[PDB]
Amino acid sequence: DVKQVGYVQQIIGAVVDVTFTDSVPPVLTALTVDAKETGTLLTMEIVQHLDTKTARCICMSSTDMLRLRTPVVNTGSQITVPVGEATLGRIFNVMGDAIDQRGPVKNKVRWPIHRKAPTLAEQSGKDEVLVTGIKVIDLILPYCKGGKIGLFGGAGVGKTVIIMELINNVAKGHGGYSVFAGVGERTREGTDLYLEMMGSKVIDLQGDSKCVLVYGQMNEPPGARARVAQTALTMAEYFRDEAGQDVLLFVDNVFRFTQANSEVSALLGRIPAAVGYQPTLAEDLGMLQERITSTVKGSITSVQAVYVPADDITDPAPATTFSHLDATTVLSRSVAEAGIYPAVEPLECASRIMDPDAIDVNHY
Amino acid sequence: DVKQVGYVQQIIGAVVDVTFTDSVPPVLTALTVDAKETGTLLTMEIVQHLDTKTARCICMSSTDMLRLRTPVVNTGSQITVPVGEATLGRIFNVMGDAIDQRGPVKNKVRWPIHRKAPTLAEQSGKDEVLVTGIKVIDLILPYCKGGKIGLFGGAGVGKTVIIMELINNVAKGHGGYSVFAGVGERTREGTDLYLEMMGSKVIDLQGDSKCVLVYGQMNEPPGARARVAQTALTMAEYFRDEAGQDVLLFVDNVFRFTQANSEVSALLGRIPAAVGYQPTLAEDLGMLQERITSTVKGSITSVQAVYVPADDITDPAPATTFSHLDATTVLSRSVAEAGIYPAVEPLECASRIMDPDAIDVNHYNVAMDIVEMLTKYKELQDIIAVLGIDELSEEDKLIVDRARKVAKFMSQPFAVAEVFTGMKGYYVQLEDCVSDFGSLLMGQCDNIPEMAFYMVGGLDSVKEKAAKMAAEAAAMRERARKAAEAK
Amino acid sequence: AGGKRYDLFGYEVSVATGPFIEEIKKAQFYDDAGEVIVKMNLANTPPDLQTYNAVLERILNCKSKRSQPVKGENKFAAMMDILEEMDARSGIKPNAESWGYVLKELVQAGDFRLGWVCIAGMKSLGITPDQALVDANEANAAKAKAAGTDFPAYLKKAAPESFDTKAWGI
Amino acid sequence: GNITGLMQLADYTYNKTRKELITAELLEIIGTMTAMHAGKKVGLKKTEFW
Amino acid sequence: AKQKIGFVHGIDGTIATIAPAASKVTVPYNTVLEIAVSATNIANALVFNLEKDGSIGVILLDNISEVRSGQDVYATGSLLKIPVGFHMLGKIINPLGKEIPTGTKLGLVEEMAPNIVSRQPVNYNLLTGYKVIDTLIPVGRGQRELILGDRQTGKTSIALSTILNQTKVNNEILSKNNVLSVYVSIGQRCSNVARIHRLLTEYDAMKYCTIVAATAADPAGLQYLAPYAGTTLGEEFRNSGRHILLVYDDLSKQAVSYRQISLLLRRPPGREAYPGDVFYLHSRLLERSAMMSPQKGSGSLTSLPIVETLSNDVTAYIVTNVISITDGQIYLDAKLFTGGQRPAVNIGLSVSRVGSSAQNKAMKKVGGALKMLMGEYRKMAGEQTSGSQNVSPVMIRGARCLQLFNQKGPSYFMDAIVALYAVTNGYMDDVKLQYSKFYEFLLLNKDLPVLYGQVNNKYFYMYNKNLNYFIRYFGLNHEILEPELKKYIEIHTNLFLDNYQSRMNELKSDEDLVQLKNLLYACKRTV
Amino acid sequence: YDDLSKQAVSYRQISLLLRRPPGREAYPGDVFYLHSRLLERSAMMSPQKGSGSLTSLPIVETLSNDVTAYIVTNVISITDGQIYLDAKLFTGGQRPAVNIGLSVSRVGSSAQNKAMKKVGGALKMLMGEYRKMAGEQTSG
Ligand SMILES: Nc1ncnc2c1ncn2[C@@H]1O[C@H](COP(=O)(O)OP(=O)(O)OP(=O)(O)O)[C@@H](O)[C@H]1O
Ligand SMILES: Nc1ncnc2c1ncn2[C@@H]1O[C@H](COP(=O)(O)OP(=O)(O)OP(=O)(O)O)[C@@H](O)[C@H]1O
Ligand SMILES: Nc1ncnc2c1ncn2[C@@H]1O[C@H](COP(=O)(O)OP(=O)(O)O)[C@@H](O)[C@H]1O
Ligand SMILES: [Mg+2]
Ligand SMILES: [Mg+2]
Repeated sequence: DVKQVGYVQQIIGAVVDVTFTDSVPPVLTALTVDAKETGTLLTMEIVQHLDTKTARCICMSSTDMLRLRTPVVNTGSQITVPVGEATLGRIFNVMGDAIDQRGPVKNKVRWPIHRKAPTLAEQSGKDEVLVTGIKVIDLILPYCKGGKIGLFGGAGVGKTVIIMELINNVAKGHGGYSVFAGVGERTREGTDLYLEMMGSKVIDLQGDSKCVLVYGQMNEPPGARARVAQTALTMAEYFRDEAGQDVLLFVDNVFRFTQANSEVSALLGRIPAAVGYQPTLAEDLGMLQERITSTVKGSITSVQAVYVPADDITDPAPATTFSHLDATTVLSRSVAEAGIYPAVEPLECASRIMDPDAIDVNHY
Repeated sequence: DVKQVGYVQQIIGAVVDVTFTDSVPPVLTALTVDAKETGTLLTMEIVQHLDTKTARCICMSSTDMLRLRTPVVNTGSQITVPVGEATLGRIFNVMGDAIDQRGPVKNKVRWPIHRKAPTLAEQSGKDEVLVTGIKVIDLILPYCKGGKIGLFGGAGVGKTVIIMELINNVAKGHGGYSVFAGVGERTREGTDLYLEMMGSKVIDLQGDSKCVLVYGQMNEPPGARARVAQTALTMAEYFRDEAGQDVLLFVDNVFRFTQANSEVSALLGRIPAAVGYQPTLAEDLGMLQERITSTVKGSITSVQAVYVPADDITDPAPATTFSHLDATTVLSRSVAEAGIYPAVEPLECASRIMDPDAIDVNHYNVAMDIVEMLTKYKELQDIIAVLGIDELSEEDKLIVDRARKVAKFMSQPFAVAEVFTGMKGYYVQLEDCVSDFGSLLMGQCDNIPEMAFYMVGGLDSVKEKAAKMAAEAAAMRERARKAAEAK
Repeated sequence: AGGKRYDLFGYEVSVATGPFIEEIKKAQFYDDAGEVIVKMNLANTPPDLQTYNAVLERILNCKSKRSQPVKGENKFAAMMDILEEMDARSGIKPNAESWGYVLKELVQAGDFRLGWVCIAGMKSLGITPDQALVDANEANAAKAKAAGTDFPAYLKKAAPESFDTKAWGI
Repeated sequence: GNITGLMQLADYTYNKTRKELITAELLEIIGTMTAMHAGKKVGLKKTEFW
Repeated sequence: AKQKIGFVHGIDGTIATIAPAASKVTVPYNTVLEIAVSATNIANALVFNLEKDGSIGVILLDNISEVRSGQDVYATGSLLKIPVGFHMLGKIINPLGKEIPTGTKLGLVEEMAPNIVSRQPVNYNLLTGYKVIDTLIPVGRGQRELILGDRQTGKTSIALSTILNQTKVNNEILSKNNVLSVYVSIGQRCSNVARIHRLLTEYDAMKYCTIVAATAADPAGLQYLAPYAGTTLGEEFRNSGRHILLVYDDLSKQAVSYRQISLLLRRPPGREAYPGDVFYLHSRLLERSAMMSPQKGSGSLTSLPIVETLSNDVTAYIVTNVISITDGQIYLDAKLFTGGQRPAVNIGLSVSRVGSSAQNKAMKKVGGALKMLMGEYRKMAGEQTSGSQNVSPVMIRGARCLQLFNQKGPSYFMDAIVALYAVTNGYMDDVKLQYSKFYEFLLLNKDLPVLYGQVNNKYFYMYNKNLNYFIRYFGLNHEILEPELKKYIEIHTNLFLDNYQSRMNELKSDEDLVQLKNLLYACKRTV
Repeated sequence: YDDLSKQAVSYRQISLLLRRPPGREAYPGDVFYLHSRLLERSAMMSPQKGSGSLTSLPIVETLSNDVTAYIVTNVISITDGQIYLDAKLFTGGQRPAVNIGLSVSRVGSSAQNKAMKKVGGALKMLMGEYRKMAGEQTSG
């Protein structure tokens, strides 16, 4: 059928307004502009309506050389990204496009990045300790298979190293498809991880890969970093539900997802709440967190990192992230300055499986 | 003759805008909306104007099921409130409507709610002490008749219990009248006070009452919670000026009267202050506080309370309430956690009538000497925490023990605190309240132990408690002797 | 035809209580009597001693709390809780009839130890029990004594000589 | 010497908290004021002048 | 016929703006609207702002993803309502009344509170099951006592243990004096609600309990109206003369939702970004707690709101706003939770503004002793015990009482008064501190005199569980229970000190010592 | 002046209600200039101007002995000296409860008379040593 068309109205950073003569599409709908005008393909998801015949939408790529009357095309659907075994051993972008220069991903179906969370009937909390091999993590704050994990720590404390040690320990001997979502972290770390895995035959391209990589890093604009974690969840939920298989989900880190949404909210005109954060921060973070749950079909043993600016736990982003987790791990700077590593402060840490009913009585 | 009608423009929370074709009424005017549409008579009060034909007004009742462009009647007068003897022994709302199910209110007259403050010529400063029965207050903060009192303190310090005890001790013997004004108060406290005043026969319905009670509680909207104190003042100033009687004016509490207007400040368009309070806070509090004062006609012996949030005295609301008072009683968490009640800090609180000419010289001297002792007591907890008691002179240990006895002695059990203490209250007279503290000030009672002073009244009760404790101690000693004899 | 009653707020109060007592006496499960007390209170008719005694009667004579069975039912606990609601909450005090119903239940249940507490509480308050029920209580006590059911069996067995979290049953 | 060091840390933290609280109150006030300014319409609101 | 009022002008996440139709039709305030997202489905809403140009700022509550711009808007002219009745017990429910699966009457959501004449003072108790909350922080019915504390300190577990405690009594007493319960989970994870439902079903506490869940994935307007819906379910149980208990999980999350709604609707911020009228919110919510007058059925509903705390500060805006509202507070300190003891109540900062009038005759005397003992023990406990044999009785009894305060689950009244009586009267003074709970376990579940044959008491034994209703009426300080209580506890202490204490101290092996250690911790947990 | 802190609150109210741009502690920027409009009018005039003089004793209330506040920092920046009273000394019988270390008069001796300069120099050299001695001695 004939495709709907709209025209740009105003531009403020990544944010764009689009007038649609007939009617406005739904929120989260993608809107594409041809590369003939801007120079590259550019998809833009609607986030709110201002009035009828208008829609405010965020760009994924840069808005450079974008003009005030460029035609815009409604794809008629949300940002669809691939899923399946074809996603294994491949790096992807926010849009599901590959950047590993290997070849065309042989996907069969694509799923939207935005999705309703599982119902209360689907959830099934099974308490089982996850042996990381790390000594502090086991005794005080024992992890839980299928649950969530948080490595809350500032700049230079050692949460990325904890993630890497957990990869070398858990992920390789996991027997299940892993995912690694870089959200606003160093591009160097992605190359190091890709080479470490391509050398460990976890991303054996001539064989079976037990890993997926998604990387929307700090170089990228907020429109990518604010919708990259959802792409990785789209990958993980296919293995969780359809394949019925246990999976991991390493987020490094969620604080840049929050930062990106805050920068976006400023462009959108929403009134900041506290410390220059968006008023919808809790909702925006819960719509992502509650997707990370172990249903009856499978389990997602996430490992999320969190950043604390100025080493402030009272920052709203970690403060809201605390409630959405099963096992916290509050890293410190004074402990690291004392040479101790991991720089855990066990008095601030906590866990949920730390009960005799789950772990043995001596361990408690 | 005919009352003009206005039409609503917008409704944002408790704030509403109204159009008036001919001319807007004055500020603070009452505006009614019939109960036909919203189910209840919805009253409103203009706070400010916007245009020659448009004005905005707060609502003292909740706005639900209210359409736009609804007719709004100009009463031609601000919120009229009943006054007289019939107001006694009756609960009243902001509007003056009796909420108790006792009956209609006989009213030969109905005064307005907002009024100019008394002129300087009308004011009369009479230095006359008020015997509260409380010991700290009798000595360090002699409350002045016809004056203004403030029980500063955070949450859970005892200012409400001090209000209840002061009522029980004063309003009974007060041959005049009394008025209570619950402002942002817990409703449960209203039931407790009403049943106490009924059982105490301060409110004798079949007989003759001498206490008014006005209540706009936490459940009420800000427009009600702000205009309760003015309602109670309309009740009290009648007894002051017309009847010529002496009046008690209890308030709990003024910080809610503040934060209600703060809740509406943003809707009115006024820019907030450093702490988030309204820019007009000081003026808004002064227009109320200056009404609370004695005149040549009568005298309001007002007793107020203020919530000090997070125990932050630097907060502008108490900071502005300091100036509008004569006895700034202060309560602290530290003295309460130490098991002392009332948890008054004698150093942080002061009084105007604490002067040699206004009261007895011996009273002033004993109070100042105790206040001089307690500062050294602070300077010596500074040292004993580090060194120990061994590293101080015997002249220093003497004042340490004396201050340690004074601090425990100025604790007092109240009749209202029977639930918490389990001990009957004591009424300590002012004269005995000086002979006992002076005897302790000059070492006349140093052989007496320390804990004998804890939670008692006068000195006679202290000696009784010391004899008691010595008896039980000898009992434990001889029981240990007999236990060693047995095995 | 009686002294006018009043609430704590000094309001007038109804005394016409017979129509509700009849709703209690017509009941078949002793949870309906509670709802009857509630519907009585909503009409400004607070319960009197006769009403509480009729509720205790309907408790004792009824088979079950509700139409369906319930786990943890105790015919005596509801009675004694009504007594607490009488004395502490409402201010009314019980009489010999009330404690007599309370003792009849302990006689039927065979709980011979609580029966002695009920007996001591009766005469400590001046109430004189019926010797029929005291003799039935002592008879049940003698039966439990001679049959070895003076106490449960799980108390009269040796405790673990070795400390172990599993042995003691925790 | 240790007490001095603790005192300098306490002074740095006190002044840091003081400045941060000042900035926070400022940004609050500017935010409430900015919201009030945002609540102003740009429409002409034309009316007859004859 | 459905009446239309306008069309959806814009939509910003959970909120919306409605533009009026060509007609001049007016809408009321706080009323519910409907948005025809489809020919079949409807998206409920609620009015939050009216404006000079007829536009309507609207909160959305259902099917937000299906909303667009231009959709027609119908008006019901009624406030938000939800189904109410006894048929809702044993259900997890959306605050809109929609049941959440697992694996006629309608009540207004925003009602006025009972007035000053329509509520009796507090007279009855609510046995939370924990000895501290029943002795020194007596919670009552019609009371509104806060639960403070930092993250992961026992805030939710206290309320759950209260609900679990009430069940054993409610299965015994009539259905009028039983206290039901509501657990409102604002902003919480869905897994936590599933685990709570499983716990309540295991202990069978779900017959007398309902849950109102507004998770983080759910709209902010639903998190905003959840506790009002819980109180609305409690309305009927007030007015039907029954009892009911509210457990509002984190109200700070309920305020974040209100902040979101307000600021997105271009309301001005305030202190800590909140609109300013967030105090009136909790005021309207919590002032609905009351102990109703006999004219209104003598009903009641307790409120146990929960508030998170950041670095043990009570200076935040919401915490101060709520402490100003609630009578008492149960302050949970991480320093004590992390310091070993659980529940981590801080008695110096936790209080109750009802006191003896809430708790019972038998508990009044024990609490009057315990308050004095703890006030004396607070002054000495900072001293490292040096006079090990010259220690005072108070230093002993206070430490034993703190040991008894350690729990995991609730405790029966009879299973608590006796244990505290033995402490205040000094019967548990010869045994050491570490064995303070194993003593209690034997005192409540392994009757030693009945085992060792020392049976002289006529009736007083701790196996029946029905003596509670005699202690609850007469009191232990009575002619008939006091001597039997003494002639039970003294033989229990003697048999303990002879057989078990002696065997305990003789242990030197690491294996047997660890076996004993685990036993003592297990007794701390189960008792 | 009793007192200028409340004058500042009044100016803040007038400004904010008239939507003047705000500033630190919700005070406008020129609130300093307000007190400079006032206190600078105080002066010792010249013999060409009648040799008149206007002295000022502006009062400013502190809170918890704060001196880093805005109005206080402004008036201290303006004034030709300052007086600092303390409550710890007001309660200890020292009335007036000055703090000589914080109390300053940049007009040190030119104001004092011929008889007063000698006495004041002696008392300064006495108190400067009394402070050092009492600060280091025990309580005993
Ligand atoms: N176990 C360890 N042993 C030695 N050094 C460690 C250890 N863990 C962390 N470090 C050191 O901490 C520093 C930073 O580690 P990492 O890259 O994990 O930081 P981060 O937590 O990601 O913080 P950021 O991302 O802000 O740099 C490095 O210098 C690293 O060597
Ligand atoms: N009395 C107790 N005994 C033993 N463990 C306890 C006790 N109370 C709480 N806990 C433990 O504390 C942990 C958290 O308790 P809870 O779920 O009540 O915390 P919370 O305050 O709800 O945390 P959050 O604020 O993050 O929701 C759990 O592991 C629980 O088992
Ligand atoms: N005289 C007293 N004796 C014992 N406890 C007291 C006394 N005064 C106050 N309290 C304590 O204060 C509590 C009531 O606090 P309240 O006075 O209502 O606080 P606020 O005055 O801040 O509202 C009591 O429940 C009790 O714990
Ligand atoms: Mg890193
Ligand atoms: Mg919790």
